[PDB]
Amino acid sequence: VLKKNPLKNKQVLLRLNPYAKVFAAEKLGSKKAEKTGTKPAAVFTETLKHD
Amino acid sequence: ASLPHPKIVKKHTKKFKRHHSDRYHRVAENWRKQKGIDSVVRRRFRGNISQPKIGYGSNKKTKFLSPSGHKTFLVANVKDLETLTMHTKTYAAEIAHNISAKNRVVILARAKALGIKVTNPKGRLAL
Amino acid sequence: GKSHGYRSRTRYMFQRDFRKHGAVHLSTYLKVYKVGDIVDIKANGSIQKGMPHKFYQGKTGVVYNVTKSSVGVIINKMVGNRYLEKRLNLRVEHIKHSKCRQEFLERVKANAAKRAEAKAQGVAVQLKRQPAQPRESRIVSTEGNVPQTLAPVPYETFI
Amino acid sequence: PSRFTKTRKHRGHVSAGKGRIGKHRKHPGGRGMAGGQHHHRINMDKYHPGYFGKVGMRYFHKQQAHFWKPVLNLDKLWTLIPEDKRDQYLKSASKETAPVIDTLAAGYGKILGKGRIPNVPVIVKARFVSKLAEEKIRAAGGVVELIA
Amino acid sequence: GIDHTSKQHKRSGHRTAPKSDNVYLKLLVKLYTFLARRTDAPFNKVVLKALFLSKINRPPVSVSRIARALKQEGAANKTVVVVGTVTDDARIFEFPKTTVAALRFTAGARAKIVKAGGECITLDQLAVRAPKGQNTLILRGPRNSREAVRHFGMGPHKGKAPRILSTGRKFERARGRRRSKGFKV
Amino acid sequence: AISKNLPILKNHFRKHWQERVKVHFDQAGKKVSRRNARATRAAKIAPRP
Amino acid sequence: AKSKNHTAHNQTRKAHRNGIKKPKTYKYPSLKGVDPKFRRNHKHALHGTAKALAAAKK
Amino acid sequence: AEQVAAERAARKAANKEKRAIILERNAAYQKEYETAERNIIQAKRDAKAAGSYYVEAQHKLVFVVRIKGINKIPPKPRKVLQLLRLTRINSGTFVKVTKATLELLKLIEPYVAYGYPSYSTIRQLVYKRGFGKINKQRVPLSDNAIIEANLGKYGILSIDDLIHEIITVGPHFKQANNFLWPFKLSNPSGGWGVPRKFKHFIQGGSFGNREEFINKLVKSMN
RNA sequence: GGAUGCUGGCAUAAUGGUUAUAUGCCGCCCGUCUUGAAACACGGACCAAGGAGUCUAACGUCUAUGCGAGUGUUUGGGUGUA
RNA sequence: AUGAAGAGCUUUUAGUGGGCCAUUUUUGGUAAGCAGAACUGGCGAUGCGGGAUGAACCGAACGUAGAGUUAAGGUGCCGGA
RNA sequence: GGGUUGAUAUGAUGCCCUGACGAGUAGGCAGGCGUGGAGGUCAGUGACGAAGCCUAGACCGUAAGGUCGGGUCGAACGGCC
Ligand SMILES: [Mg+2]
Ligand SMILES: [Mg+2]
Ligand SMILES: [Mg+2]
Ligand SMILES: [Mg+2]
Ligand SMILES: [Mg+2]
Ligand SMILES: [Mg+2]
Ligand SMILES: [Mg+2]
Ligand SMILES: [Mg+2]
Ligand SMILES: [Mg+2]
Ligand SMILES: [Mg+2]
Ligand SMILES: [Mg+2]
Ligand SMILES: [Mg+2]
Ligand SMILES: [Mg+2]
Ligand SMILES: [Mg+2]
Ligand SMILES: [Mg+2]
Ligand SMILES: [Mg+2]
Ligand SMILES: [Mg+2]
Ligand SMILES: [Mg+2]
Ligand SMILES: [Mg+2]
Ligand SMILES: [Mg+2]
Ligand SMILES: [Mg+2]
Ligand SMILES: [Mg+2]
Ligand SMILES: [Mg+2]
Ligand SMILES: [Mg+2]
Ligand SMILES: [Mg+2]
Ligand SMILES: [Mg+2]
Ligand SMILES: [Mg+2]
Ligand SMILES: [Mg+2]
Ligand SMILES: [Mg+2]
Ligand SMILES: [Mg+2]
Ligand SMILES: [Mg+2]
Ligand SMILES: [Mg+2]
Ligand SMILES: [Mg+2]
Ligand SMILES: [Mg+2]
Ligand SMILES: [Mg+2]
Ligand SMILES: [Mg+2]
Ligand SMILES: [Mg+2]
Repeated sequence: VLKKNPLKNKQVLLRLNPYAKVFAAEKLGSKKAEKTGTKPAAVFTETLKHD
Repeated sequence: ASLPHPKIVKKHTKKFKRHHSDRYHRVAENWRKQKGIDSVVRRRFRGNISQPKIGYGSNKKTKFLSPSGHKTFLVANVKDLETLTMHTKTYAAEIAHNISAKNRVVILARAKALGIKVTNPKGRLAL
Repeated sequence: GKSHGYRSRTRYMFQRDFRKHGAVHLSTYLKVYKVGDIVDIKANGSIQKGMPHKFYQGKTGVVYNVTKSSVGVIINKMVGNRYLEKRLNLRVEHIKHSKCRQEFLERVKANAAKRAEAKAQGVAVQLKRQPAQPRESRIVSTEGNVPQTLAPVPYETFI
Repeated sequence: PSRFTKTRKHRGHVSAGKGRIGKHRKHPGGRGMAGGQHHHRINMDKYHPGYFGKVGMRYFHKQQAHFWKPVLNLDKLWTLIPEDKRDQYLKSASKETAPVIDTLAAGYGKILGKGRIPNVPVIVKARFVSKLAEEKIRAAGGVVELIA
Repeated sequence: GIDHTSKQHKRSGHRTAPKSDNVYLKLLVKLYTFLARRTDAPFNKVVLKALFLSKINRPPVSVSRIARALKQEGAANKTVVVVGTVTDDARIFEFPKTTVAALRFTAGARAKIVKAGGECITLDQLAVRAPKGQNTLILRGPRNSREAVRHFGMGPHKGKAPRILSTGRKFERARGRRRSKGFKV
Repeated sequence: AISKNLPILKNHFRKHWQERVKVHFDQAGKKVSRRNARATRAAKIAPRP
Repeated sequence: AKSKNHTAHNQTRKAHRNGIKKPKTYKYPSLKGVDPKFRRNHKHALHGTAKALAAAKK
Repeated sequence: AEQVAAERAARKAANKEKRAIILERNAAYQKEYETAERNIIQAKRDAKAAGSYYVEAQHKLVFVVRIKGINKIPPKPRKVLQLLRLTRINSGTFVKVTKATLELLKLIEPYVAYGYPSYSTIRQLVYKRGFGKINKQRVPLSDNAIIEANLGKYGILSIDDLIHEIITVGPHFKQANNFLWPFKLSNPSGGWGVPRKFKHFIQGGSFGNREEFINKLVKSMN
């Protein structure tokens, strides 16, 4: 009789998606990335800074 | 005593009056649609009177109910009144206009005995 | 006065061609037309017999009859709010096979070949054509292809 | 009657369903069949081909009793026998007792062969008949004896 | 607002609730809409729709038609169903022992079917004998055999029976019907 | 005046027909009169048929 | 008093209200206008074919 | 026939399995999305390191919104909008990107705003304004049983598998997107950003391809 | 898979309705022909009552009913509480 | 490929058969709020917000109400900002 | 588009659920309001006051219109099919 909106009403959110419980448990909305030591070549930077 | 009902909504408590019933006496106030080719009322220009239409209709739960919450039922005698013996919380009696004073006494007495509400318990009373 | 005749407004349409006047090559007469064949209509102006009305120039129809020198073609013609079927008796000089049907039937037999080939192993042919999809990822190298920078040029007269 | 008529519904509306531009008028295209060879020609040719002109041969003082020749098809031909004896005659498919059918007393002048009487003999008295009808009768085993 | 693709508020175009005020037909409808609602059988829906039909869409069905229908293979012991009236036909001389369910029977049809050893049945007794349409055979009568249909589609080169009261020579047999008189249609 | 596909009607009412319209309201009374006349004649020829 | 002679204004709207339907295509179309020399043989060939299938699955 | 305990418990047990399946499928889809993002990131990085350029894949999906009212539309755009199911202003639909559809969009460019949607706005749209075409009716989704009943043929069990078939344009995108009723969006809560809508997004307007700026607009409209 | 709990005041013209007036904003005279009427286009000073798609002969399509290869009692006769 | 809001079919009948405007193509004409054609969209038959004011322009099409957001157009006062 | 005859109670054209839609001249169709008279019924109202008339008094209905109260009046009049 009434459309309850997920993205509020955690109960309807969990009715639709059971993964929403562990998404919040692991904080997958704030996942950190593995650091990387990659550096661009000189051609990329000199072409970018070219006039 | 009335049956529980919602708040009664009307959506137009003002009587729809004919265009120019205020301007000409020959033009009565009973609603007539304007059927004219250049009628501002037919064309619904801003600032004109409102026309009756079905969106103004009353809720079917609160239709035909008086503010007391009863539906009016005309009666001319105790036999017509007794039809509302088991319907006192829904229907209220209205004594007809052409009923005599001495019979109004009987109808009101029987209605008080049976618990029936009467909308006009003052017509043709002397004192 | 007005003028709406049979060959009205046909000046350039029933023109023959540039450097292709004269008689018609014999392939037009050696071609073979069976009932159900799809044919396009293009009137030759040098053969005045068996011509189509200008309406049917560039129209494609289906053969319904075959005679000594002519061919019976069915066409669909818009007349107001509907289509009417029209029967023309056209000499074959004004008639050539449509290549669309040949290119469809080649695909028909190719799809049949693919289906028979891949039913021996059940690998979900997916024979339907598909539109041109978006192009996939790729990598572009600058080895010998360093970017060449450009700039808008000023205004000059050039006269 | 008057109250189920659209005239009652047009009350209030100016033109009574006839329009404001066209203005229902007395006889704007003529009276009757006026204009058959003129402004009503397309109708008379689309829906009444053959209305204009005279075709054939005249007959002065034609009486419609010289041409009284009502037709009976073979397919019925036992309706002229009552239900009481029809089954009798149909199961006793025999000569020496064959039923007689005066089609004239029933009100028919000609017999025609539409289809499939049974193989029972029948005596058929008729003013006129057809080739196929008589063929079928005598193939069933009967006979057509003519009368006047 | 809406850019509407279809016509709004359009009736289906199909009859419900037959406009005949016959109470017995209304009772048959009350039964067969229930059966169509709860039996999962298409026969009930067919019969219910047919009970809505008009007289010209309910043409009579001849006993000779029924005999044809039973001369099919596997149709001799079937129950024939006519949503309409059954008329007699003297052009047949044998009739089988079938049972026939119909709204109305003429006296001659009833007598023929009974004399042949069969029984004449109503659509309510058909409902208890065959609630899902067991072993049934629905017959409809001819619709284009009418007189009005002769005139439907009147025009040049259609051959469609002009509307005319008096027939004979000198009634629409002239110009427009023969090349000697102008043209032929 | 000629219009959609309808039969050609020959209705002969281009004279002053409303002056000559006999409506036989007298059907019943005239039957009563015939019966009374037969009765009177029978009584007058009382043995005869 | 001159008037407007001709315009095709509104005619496409009118046609497309209930319009540009293809007429339709049936199986077994008419043999009308087809060569009589072909029709005359097709009659006999179909007769013979019906006879042959009848006698075949007789 | 007590039947209030045994069959109720069996139904609950059967639902527990479907929810487990949905949970694991959704975890898999998350792992898929995050890897698909991280890998194109690292590919751009590696091409920069090698002195090359990474040309990202052209998008397979657009979200189209009707930006113009219904009056005064020529017939070809009117038909194309009816075919994309954009029959009212601020109605939205997902479109598979192909040569057959880009030309449709070029025809209806002055009447729509379109671009490339993100998982976030797809998910928000399907969860807030999520309506299915069941027996020609607009049913709010509100539960995975509707989707399992009307798309279980096509392996789809959940609103999340539906979102997946949308964004990772699958074999059954046609059927999923047709099941989805056109999104009925409000006007943007912060406004359109420009003073004047019916110029191109490039010329300072609102219509046309705003390739990745459509997410902001749609989130303001939803 | 749609609001319940607690508390207070009044229990009456207090809320509300109607009506007149004031205020803010809007609001051109109806009907009519016309592409276009507020029109410097026509009718209308006011009021009451009257006042305009009817009946018939023959028909068409549709619908309903009755019977159904038949159908139509009512020109007429018989009878009658006429 | 996309969409189908059900597809197809028939019967009967009303009103109408004075048109006009805008973008663009175009004929006559010095030109015209002129005359005449082509395509679409509109007015006619349509109120609403805007263009002070306006049949047609912009925006948008209307059951009755509430809340929110906006289109076009605007934010010195008249006038909401 | 669907659901619902099950016994006991009232209305199957009923009740209920679900979704969408709602501009309109000419014109078409449908459902209703009101008037004079006819058949039937309410063993209906009525000189203890019918009908009519007046009533910035009240109620019902989107409306057509209906109902009531008060005043005047004097002989008849209504509801439903
Ligand atoms: Mg709801
Ligand atoms: Mg007045
Ligand atoms: Mg007007
Ligand atoms: Mg050329
Ligand atoms: Mg009319
Ligand atoms: Mg007039
Ligand atoms: Mg006229
Ligand atoms: Mg709407
Ligand atoms: Mg003209
Ligand atoms: Mg704000
Ligand atoms: Mg703006
Ligand atoms: Mg007050
Ligand atoms: Mg107050
Ligand atoms: Mg006040
Ligand atoms: Mg006032
Ligand atoms: Mg003003
Ligand atoms: Mg003028
Ligand atoms: Mg003036
Ligand atoms: Mg003057
Ligand atoms: Mg004048
Ligand atoms: Mg004057
Ligand atoms: Mg009067
Ligand atoms: Mg007779
Ligand atoms: Mg007689
Ligand atoms: Mg017409
Ligand atoms: Mg006409
Ligand atoms: Mg005129
Ligand atoms: Mg006009
Ligand atoms: Mg407008
Ligand atoms: Mg524009
Ligand atoms: Mg507001
Ligand atoms: Mg201010
Ligand atoms: Mg229904
Ligand atoms: Mg009207
Ligand atoms: Mg009185
Ligand atoms: Mg007064
Ligand atoms: Mg007196």
